[PDB]
Amino acid sequence: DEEVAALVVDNGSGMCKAGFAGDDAPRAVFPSIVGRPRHQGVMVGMGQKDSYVGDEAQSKRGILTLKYPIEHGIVTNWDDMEKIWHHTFYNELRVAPEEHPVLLTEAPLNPKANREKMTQIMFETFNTPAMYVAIQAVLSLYASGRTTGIVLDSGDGVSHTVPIYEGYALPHAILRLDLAGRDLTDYLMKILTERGYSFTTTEEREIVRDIKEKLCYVALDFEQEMATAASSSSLEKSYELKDGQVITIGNERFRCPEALFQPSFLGMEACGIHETTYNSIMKCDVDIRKDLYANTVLSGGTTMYPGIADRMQKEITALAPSTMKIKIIAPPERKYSVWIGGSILASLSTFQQMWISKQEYDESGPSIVHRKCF
Ligand SMILES: C=C1[C@@H](C)[C@H]2[C@H](Cc3ccccc3)NC(=O)[C@]23[C@H](OC(C)=O)/C=C/[C@@](C)(O)C(=O)[C@@H](C)C/C=C/[C@H]3[C@@H]1O
Ligand SMILES: Nc1ncnc2c1ncn2[C@@H]1O[C@H](COP(=O)(O)OP(=O)(O)OP(=O)(O)O)[C@@H](O)[C@H]1O
Ligand SMILES: [Ca+2]
Ligand SMILES: [Ca+2]
Repeated sequence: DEEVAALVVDNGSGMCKAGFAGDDAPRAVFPSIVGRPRHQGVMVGMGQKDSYVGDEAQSKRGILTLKYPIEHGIVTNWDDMEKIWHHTFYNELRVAPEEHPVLLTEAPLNPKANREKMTQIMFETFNTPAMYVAIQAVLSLYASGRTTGIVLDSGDGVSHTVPIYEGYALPHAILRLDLAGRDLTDYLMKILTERGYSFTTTEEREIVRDIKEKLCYVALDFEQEMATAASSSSLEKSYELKDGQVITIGNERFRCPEALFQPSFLGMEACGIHETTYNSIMKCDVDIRKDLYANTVLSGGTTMYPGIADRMQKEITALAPSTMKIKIIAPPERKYSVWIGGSILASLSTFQQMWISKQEYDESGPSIVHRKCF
């Protein structure tokens, strides 16, 4: 049916995912980074590379000063963001944007002007024939095969709880929590260095991430777990640096992600992801709360810790009404569920009328995004 393959671009704080609508996985996934040379160029006018994007900026981070154009889920540097999209189209996907409708993602509650800037860049710089900006949380719910539920999305720069009913999101019930994977990696660095090791440099942080994504987990009960670690040596695991040396980690394994439930460990006074989810549900209309409790979906890389689903189930229960059915959904590929939701949506029949056409943009201006998107 579809005359053209739509492109799906999920921009995140740490990783951007890109691909073609219709596919079940994104073709390209790389760091949302843009780097420039630390050292001044000796010659002028010889077209040498000035800016490095994604994996190439990573494979050369040593001689570059890196920038993250997306922080806390919000675009903060539009020149570099433009570079990431240019790189996505021409370097990763090898497509000409003017030949494809492009579906992009953004975080809820983001500045109005960013939504318009995105739309302007897509039409005036890349000349796309059509485009749309959708809320990440919503695509994740869709990828789970649901139109009803509350999504807890936790990435590298931010976390949001987004209540969704019969297909649409409830704007006023959406909550934002400035605590994500980035903060967790830094915290893991800290406590491990207190264990005796020494992780302070940027080159080190990189290995502390693998540890985190592979050795960390969410204890069902923090105190019992801490007790077991202080007496029993059964919760320790091994890890080897790039020097072949092996270093064992103990309670740090579950102490790191515990910050997700007790932000005070990071000096933050915000309430954990369980309380934030509850506060969102209670911000909803009592008539639908029951529905949300039974369809709490996990989305994003930081919700990948083993044991997080069962811990969430336990925490939410103690907060919800006794006779309130609680259920946590943890899709296996929730690391790319937002991209997958986009893939699905872009192919939907009732969604086609939603795309913002070049014609609509030409007649209504940037503000068209608010009417057709939000
Ligand atoms: C993926 C998104 C859009 C496709 C809408 C989607 C429903 C939909 C699906 C197919 C065809 C038409 C409409 N579910 C939503 O929450 C959206 C939908 O947006 C539109 C235009 O319906 C919802 C809008 C509101 C006002 O309810 C919002 O919550 C608003 C603040 C944020 C935007 C949400 C939209 C979301 O980004
Ligand atoms: N197995 C894992 N366990 C815990 N954390 C993980 C795991 N795998 C990846 N992460 C972390 O998830 C984060 C990346 O997730 P994701 O790509 O969803 O975020 P993002 O979209 O780039 O950023 P954001 O959505 O906050 O703007 C990183 O901190 C990564 O280290
Ligand atoms: Ca994201
Ligand atoms: Ca606290």
